[PDB]
Amino acid sequence: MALVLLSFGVPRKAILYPHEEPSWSLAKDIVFHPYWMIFGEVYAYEIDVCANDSTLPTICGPGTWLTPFLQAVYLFVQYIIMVNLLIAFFNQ
Amino acid sequence: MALVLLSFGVPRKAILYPHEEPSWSLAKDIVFHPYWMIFGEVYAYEIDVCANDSTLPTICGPGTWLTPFLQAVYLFVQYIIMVNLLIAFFNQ
Ligand SMILES: CCCCCCCC/C=C/CCCCCCCC(=O)O[C@@H](COC(=O)CCCCCCCCCCCCCCC)COP(=O)([O-])OCC[N+](C)(C)C
Ligand SMILES: CCCCCCCC/C=C/CCCCCCCC(=O)O[C@@H](COC(=O)CCCCCCCCCCCCCCC)COP(=O)([O-])OCC[N+](C)(C)C
Ligand SMILES: CCCCCCCC/C=C/CCCCCCCC(=O)O[C@@H](COC(=O)CCCCCCCCCCCCCCC)COP(=O)([O-])OCC[N+](C)(C)C
Ligand SMILES: CCCCCCCC/C=C/CCCCCCCC(=O)O[C@@H](COC(=O)CCCCCCCCCCCCCCC)COP(=O)([O-])OCC[N+](C)(C)C
Ligand SMILES: CCCCCCCC/C=C\CCCCCCCC(=O)O[C@@H](COC(=O)CCCCCCCCCCCCCCC)COP(=O)([O-])OCC[N+](C)(C)C
Ligand SMILES: CCCCCCCC/C=C\CCCCCCCC(=O)O[C@@H](COC(=O)CCCCCCCCCCCCCCC)COP(=O)([O-])OCC[N+](C)(C)C
Ligand SMILES: C[C@@H]1CC[C@@]2(OC1)O[C@H]1C[C@H]3[C@@H]4CC=C5C[C@@H](OCCC(CO)CO)CC[C@]5(C)[C@H]4CC[C@]3(C)[C@H]1[C@@H]2C
Ligand SMILES: C[C@@H]1CC[C@@]2(OC1)O[C@H]1C[C@H]3[C@@H]4CC=C5C[C@@H](OCCC(CO)CO)CC[C@]5(C)[C@H]4CC[C@]3(C)[C@H]1[C@@H]2C
Ligand SMILES: [Ca+2]
Repeated sequence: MALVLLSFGVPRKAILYPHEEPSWSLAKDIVFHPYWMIFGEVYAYEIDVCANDSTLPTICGPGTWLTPFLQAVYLFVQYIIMVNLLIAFFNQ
Repeated sequence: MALVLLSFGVPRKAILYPHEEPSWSLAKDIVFHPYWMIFGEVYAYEIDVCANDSTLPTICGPGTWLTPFLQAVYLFVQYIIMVNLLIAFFNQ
């Protein structure tokens, strides 16, 4: 679940924030939102940053249409596979 | 879960956005919100678009009172039936 969390966070942070000098915020922002996503959050007005209903209308640019797909695959893997692998674990 | 997701998304998008020329956004918007709904999101200030507490006071019009019902049935089917069909699957 932390390999799935960087599989999504490193592309999401690269695809969306491409003018990043080296920083420690590149250590949070590849781990931060993909962790809270597991716990009910979706950041719905940050998915599809080029949409009109965006809290991030400045993150729009080349390649940012990939992140709704990455995140779709992410949460499917988190909730529908890995969280139910915990539940199944805790049951048995 | 993707038949339930278009069973809700195609009516929700037709009942609410009825002046739609053909577009590729009719390929996202019938699949987009009903997927994030599965993962904690409800879009609470977009249900009942004619309510006062609406992020969508312009989507109000004839027939939009149907979507709180469609969505009620949707999530009942997603969470309370299909997500617990996954959990039950992953257990056994
Ligand atoms: C292989 C296993 C099976 C996979 C299943 C299928 C996989 C998914 C298939 C989805 C169908 C294809 C959808 C995109 C179509 C083109 C979009 C487009 O042209 O523009 C869109 C751009 O926005 C995007 O391109 C973002 C990507 C869409 C969301 C991805 C799906 C995630 C949720 C669902 C995942 C599961 C759904 C389940 C399906 C029932 C919107 O239009 P625009 O105007 O260009 O943008 C606004 C910009 N503006 C404000 C500046 C104007
Ligand atoms: C499934 C049931 C639903 C319907 C199905 C029918 C599908 C028909 C779809 C057809 C796709 C083609 C339409 C888009 C091209 C036109 C231009 C366009 O909008 O470009 C967009 C590129 O966005 C994309 O390229 C979207 C993703 C393309 C793949 C579609 C899903 C593949 C099938 C599923 C499997 C995939 C894997 C999923 C995981 C397993 C960019 O537009 P924007 O984002 O608005 O950015 C604009 C702002 N900017 C200029 C600053 C950048
Ligand atoms: C067979 C199995 C049984 C199923 C169960 C029962 C089914 C549900 C039964 C529901 C009772 C009926 C409710 C609607 C009553 C009429 C509403 C009305 O006239 O006005 C309302 C309009 O808003 C709507 O019409 C939206 C529809 C109602 C919400 C849907 C319920 C979903 C959640 C519950 C689902 C779980 C139910 C749990 C039950 C305990 C509000 O007033 P207004 O002022 O017109 O609106 C503001 C507009 N204005 C700003 C322009 C003024
Ligand atoms: C359960 C316990 C709770 C209470 C029970 C008692 C129930 C009493 C209910 C009575 C309903 C009649 C009252 C409304 C009629 C007056 C006019 C009106 O306000 O119309 C509204 C339409 O809203 C509707 O038509 C509401 C939905 C009708 C069905 C109600 C549930 C049936 C029982 C459950 C089975 C259903 C299936 C459920 C799923 C299995 C329009 O108002 P608006 O929406 O604000 O939009 C107006 C704005 N506009 C002009 C721009 C358009
Ligand atoms: C059965 C289903 C199979 C489908 C599978 C998917 C196949 C299709 C895959 C990908 C479709 C690629 C085309 C969509 C982008 C067009 C829009 C665009 O250019 O947007 C932006 C840039 O976008 C880019 O710069 C993206 C460049 C192409 C893709 C880059 C690699 C990612 C895909 C890797 C492969 C992933 C494969 C995944 C396989 C699972 C900007 O828009 P513009 O128009 O350039 O200019 C601005 C707008 N204006 C001019 C109006 C002002
Ligand atoms: C035991 C329980 C069983 C109950 C079952 C449900 C039975 C009840 C069924 C239906 C209730 C229909 C009446 C409610 C709407 C009235 C308000 C209205 O007209 O709103 C708007 C339009 O609304 C429309 O154009 C809707 C037209 C009728 C319904 C269309 C088919 C959908 C239901 C299919 C059947 C579903 C069957 C589902 C069965 C599971 C506009 O408002 P107005 O008033 O036109 O004028 C403007 C407002 N003003 C004048 C104040 C300025
Ligand atoms: C197996 C896993 C693969 C992924 C991963 O773990 C192991 O690989 C690690 C490598 C790390 C980076 C290494 C070096 C730096 C330079 C630093 O520069 C300070 C500059 C300035 C600040 O202003 C000082 O003043 C910023 C941080 C950064 C980019 C790391 C970020 C986290 C990264 C990407 C880690 C990531 C979680
Ligand atoms: C069994 C399932 C039943 C539901 C469903 O899957 C199979 O049936 C599919 C039919 C698809 C539409 C067919 C043709 C077009 C025309 C196109 O026109 C470009 C216009 C312009 C852009 O501005 C060009 O420049 C836009 C897309 C649209 C409306 C499709 C959307 C997705 C739909 C609704 C699919 C939906 C998920
Ligand atoms: Ca939740």
